[PDB]
Parts: sequence; structure tokens; C-alpha cells
Amino acid sequence: EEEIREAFRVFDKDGNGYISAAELRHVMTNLGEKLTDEEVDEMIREADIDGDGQVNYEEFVQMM
Amino acid sequence: PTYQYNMNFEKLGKCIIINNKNFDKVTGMGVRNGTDKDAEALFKCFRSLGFDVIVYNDCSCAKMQDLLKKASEEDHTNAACFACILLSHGEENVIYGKDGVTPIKDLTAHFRGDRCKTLLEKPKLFFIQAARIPVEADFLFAYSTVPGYSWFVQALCSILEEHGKDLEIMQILTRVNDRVARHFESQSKQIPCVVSMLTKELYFSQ
Amino acid sequence: LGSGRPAAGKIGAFLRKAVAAQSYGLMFANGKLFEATGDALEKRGQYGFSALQRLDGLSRRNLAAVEARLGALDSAERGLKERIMTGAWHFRHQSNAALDDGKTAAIASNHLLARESGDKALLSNHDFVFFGVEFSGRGKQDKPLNHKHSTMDFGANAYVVPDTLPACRHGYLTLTDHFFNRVPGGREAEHQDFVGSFPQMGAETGRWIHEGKYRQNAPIFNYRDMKAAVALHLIEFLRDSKDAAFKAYVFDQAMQSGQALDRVLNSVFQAEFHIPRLMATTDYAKHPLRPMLLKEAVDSVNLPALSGLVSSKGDAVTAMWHAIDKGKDAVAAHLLGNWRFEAGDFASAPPGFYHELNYALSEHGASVYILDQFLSRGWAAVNAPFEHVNSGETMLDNAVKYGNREMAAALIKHGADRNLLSEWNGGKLDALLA
Repeated sequence: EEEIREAFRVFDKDGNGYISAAELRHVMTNLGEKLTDEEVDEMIREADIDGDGQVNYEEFVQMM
Repeated sequence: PTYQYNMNFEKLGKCIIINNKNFDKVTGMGVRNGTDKDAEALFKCFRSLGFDVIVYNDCSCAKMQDLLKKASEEDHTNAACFACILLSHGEENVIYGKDGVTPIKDLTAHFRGDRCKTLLEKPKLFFIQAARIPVEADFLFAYSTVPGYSWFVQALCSILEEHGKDLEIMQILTRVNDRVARHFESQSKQIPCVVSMLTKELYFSQ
Repeated sequence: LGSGRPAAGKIGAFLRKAVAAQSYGLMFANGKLFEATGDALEKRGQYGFSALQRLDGLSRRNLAAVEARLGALDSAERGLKERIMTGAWHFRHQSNAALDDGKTAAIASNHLLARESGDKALLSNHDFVFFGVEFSGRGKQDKPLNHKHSTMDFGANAYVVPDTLPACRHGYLTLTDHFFNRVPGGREAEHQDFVGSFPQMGAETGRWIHEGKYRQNAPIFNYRDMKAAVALHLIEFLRDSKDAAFKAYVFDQAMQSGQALDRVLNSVFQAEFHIPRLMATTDYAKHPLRPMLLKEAVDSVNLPALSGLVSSKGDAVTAMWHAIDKGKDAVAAHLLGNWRFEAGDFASAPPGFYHELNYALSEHGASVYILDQFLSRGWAAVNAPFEHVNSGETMLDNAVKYGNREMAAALIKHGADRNLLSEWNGGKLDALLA
């Protein structure tokens, strides 16, 4: 449960907080579990609370 | 009198079908889905009986008033009777137009015996379907306040398409009340009411 | 190459857990049925993980409810439970639209189509993809046993996915249709020959399925409790059943075969599986069950299939009328060039169409594209009033009646006499032009 906060930070584009949005797109497109490219669109839609092109992994786990 | 309305005319009469499916945002009412299927069933059914059915979809309150007003001012000498069908929302003695509400008394206002001599001594049929009263002479109302998934219109057509030319009008509407009463039990005890001011029996001969 | 490659699966397992929490968040917050039973939830802009925590909370309540109803299970009943517990399932979704391309099958829900452009207020579960559950376990490429769910033939193509897909970890199942929770009688059941061999059962199938005090409280179970629910809810029916022939077919022939078990579970219930938001995968199976018809493809916009369904100029005209009524633009575009009609082709009214040409083009929800391309070619009169429905009114009458600003703009652009409207339209036109 608490280890999920560490899960996003292992491949953070910077160091703390903001993660690249297009990075998470290509990560699920090839690396990790072999996901489908049609599903990738809907995952980033609800993820990016900013609604432009970034990842807020710290606040997203806290909000949900 | 033969205790039976005279049906020895050219045309059986006029039949107006009001089918208000969509309503304005000012009214705060939703779309009546499936009422296009009710309007199609009522058309081919009353046309089979012998009426000159004309359909009007999504009429305003001023359109509905002038529509029946111009209808009552027509010549009904060669007409055996007259029928009117209403498909819209309703509350208490009022139905919903696309832009507001109008009372039932104003829809039957210009159809009184003094204001319509050509339809005098002839029955004026009124079938109302209102989801969520004037007493004259030779008038009949079929008031139904039960929404359907409608059961009333489908039960009325299924009987008129089977016994519309052999049974009396009360025998038809009585079996309609029993058909809709069966649907309350199967769920797939609200029953419409029949207000009758008829002086004779109503049959549908040519 | 450290511990990041396995941990990369967290991204995805967390996003599918957040996207699924939104579809259930719409069901609990906006569901009218869940307020009567109190199972509703709060309102948020982005529904959190508490929506999924109430899914497990609701599933454990319904599981413990049927568990307390029976409790003492018979020895032969314990074997039937493990039979269904160990049986892999195949979920079937039917439709008429080409939802795959030969590599990936993407099936969107009824709500995801709205962001791109009654029952919806009662449940608010339209953010889920509907599936008919088959319990054969004879392979994903095996022929679909059941063609209809709740007497509804959805389409001619069946998209089958096994329960091994990761998206099923967050789905839920209802014993029948979540809205209409009444498994029909024997006369309405699909496989009539199987039910006909068991008489005393056909009178007990026509029932309402529920759990709570309200009749509409359709039982809801999560993936962890699907098999334990349909098994116990079946035992609850077998114990109350008076049929000596059917109470022996479930303990003998149904546990041996996978086809006999499906015929039992598809007749006692009408299982409905739901997957949130979207169901996109490459591991699936598409079986063309029946031939598709003309109207079937026009409504679901299946243009590749529509190319072969039209073999004459009459079938092309008939297909065009269906696109005008249902309001499909691309369907009219393909029929436009492949078949070159004339003005007199669409002059009359086809059989089965209770509206005429001019009124259908001006109906509520009609497409300006279907209308503009129809007036540009001149295949219809511009100001000829209707002679069957709303007589005495023109095209612009309906355009201003419903308030469609774009439809009124193209009608005047083709030369619509602004003085041909009735009194109930008058000068309201200027408020819609600009």
C-alpha cells in the first residue's frame, strides 16, 4: 500500500514530484507489462490532473 | 332512437394525433422515448378503422390551441364522429406542450354543442396519454396517468386491431383496462379511467 | 536492469485502478437505485479509490447474504460449488460495429462515446462494457454457445475474451441484466429444446432476482466473488426447485460437461459482466454468428460490411433513408459516390418509414451534413411544405422550432423563404442566425 508511492519515483524524469507524461506513454507502450496502445490514451486522460502534459504522482496517490 | 350512433356517413370522421416528444429547456422536461412507436401504432390503427388521421409532432401550446380551433370550425356534416389523440406529459387536468402547459378544458372548449353544430349529436372521442375536466354531451375521455416502458396505447391498438369493427367502444376500453391491469402484476394497481358522456352505443360501421 | 523492470508494471496496474474507480464512481454517485438502498457514494471531480473500496464492501455483503441463506450446504452441493469455482469463463460481447482491425479489439462503453460525440439515471453504469458470460471453458476459439442475452440479439459479431484478461480484475457481475433484473420464462429463453425437457423448472425461471428488501436491488459481486456467488445463488434455486429431473441434471451431467453447465446457468440466470471505460486487447476471438442486414450496419456505422450488403440501386436508396433517420453522416458519404441516385429516387416514401423526405431531413437531431449535401445536389425541394406530418410547415419551421442554429443557417443559405413560416415562428429566426 505505502510502497506504491515508491513505485512511480523509481523512474521519475526529474527527482521529486513532476514526472514526464509522454514518458509514461512510451513506458506502457513497450516496457513493463505489454499493454495495448488503444488503452494507453484513456489512462493518461484521467491521470494528468493538470490536463496538458505532466504527471503528479505525489498528489495522485494522496487524493485517491 | 336505435340506441346506437348513426354511422351512415361518407367519412368516419377526423382524427388528430398530437405527438409531443421533445420539449424546451424552459419546461424542464425530458424526451419521451418510444412515443414515436406509440404514434405509429395509433396511426395505422385508427386509419384501419376509417378515420382521416393527421399527425402533428412537437406542437407548442399556441399551435395545439389553433389546431383544434381550426378543426372544430371545419364542416363535419359528412363525418360520423370525431376523435383526438394526445401524447405528451401531464399533471392535473393539463397536458404539456413543447413550450409550456395548456388545460384540457381549452382543448375541448370550441367543441361544445353550441360552438360546433356540425359535430352536434355526434360523439367527440378524446384519448389522452399524460405521464409524470368538462362534462358536456356526447363526449368520451380516455385519461391515463401511467407511464410505460406505453402499455396503454399498445393495449388500445391490440384490441382495436382485433375487435375495433365488431365491439362497442366501452367493450374496447374495458378490455384495455384489463390488459393494463395485467401489466401491473407481471411488471415488464394503476388503471386509466373512462369518462363517458355518450348517449348511444358506438359501433364502427362503414 | 535492476528492480525497475518488474516494478514498471505498477504504472498501468495503478492507472487501470484509477480509471476503473471513475466508472464505478459514476455508478454509485449518480445511481438512483443505490440511494434507496443507501449503497450510493459521495461526489467528486475525480472519484478516488473509495469507489473501489465500496465495490469490495458491497460484494462482501451480497456474498455473506446468500451464504447465510443456505449456510448448511449438502455434500453433493459442495461439489457443484467447486465445479463452478474452478471453471474458467468466457465473456461474450455482441454488436454490429467493426470494433477490431484483425490485431486489436477495442470496445468502448456507452459513456466514453459521449466525450467524443431513465436507465442511465437509475444505475449510471453506462461507463461499462456489457458482456454475456459463457461457462463452457472449451477454449476461446470455441463456438459461442449463446447468441442472445435477456432475449436481446445485440449483433452479428461475437467478441469473446477469457477471464484471464487483467481488466477483469476490477469488473463486476450481475446475475441478470442490472436494469431489468427478471430472467424470463421458458417461452422467452433462447435454448428452448433444453428447457423443454425439464417441465417443473420452466415455471420457476420466470422470477425477479434480488437480495435486499427492494425488488430492484440487483446483487452485485466483484471478480473475487463472482464464482462463489453464481454457485451459491444456483444452489439457492436448486434447493427450492420441485423438479426432480433438473435437480439431478445439475449434479450428474452438468458437472461432467462444460456445455451442460452453461445451459443450466444461462437458463437459471442471465449473467452480465461489466468492464469499466474501455476493453482494448489483442487476445480475443471474433465469431460471425449470423449474417448481418442493411439496417444493422447503418445504425452501428459498419461501412466495410455495408459495401457488400448493397447490391442494387434500390438497396442503396433503402440504406440512405436509414442514415437520414438515425442521423449517421459517414454512412451517407459512402452511399453517395458508390451509387449515383436521382431526384425521383427519394421522392416517394419507403415501406416501413412513417415520415416523408422533407420532414426527416428537418427532424430533431437531423444532420446538417445529410441536409446540406441533399440540397446542394437539389434532390429535394427547398420550400415545399410537408403533406403528411406537421402539414403547413416548411423545413425552416422545424429548424427554428427545436432551436438548431446550424440547421437554420444552411436552409436560408439555400434560399428558404423566411415568410413561409407559420405564426408560431415569426421573428425568432434572427436570434438564431448570429
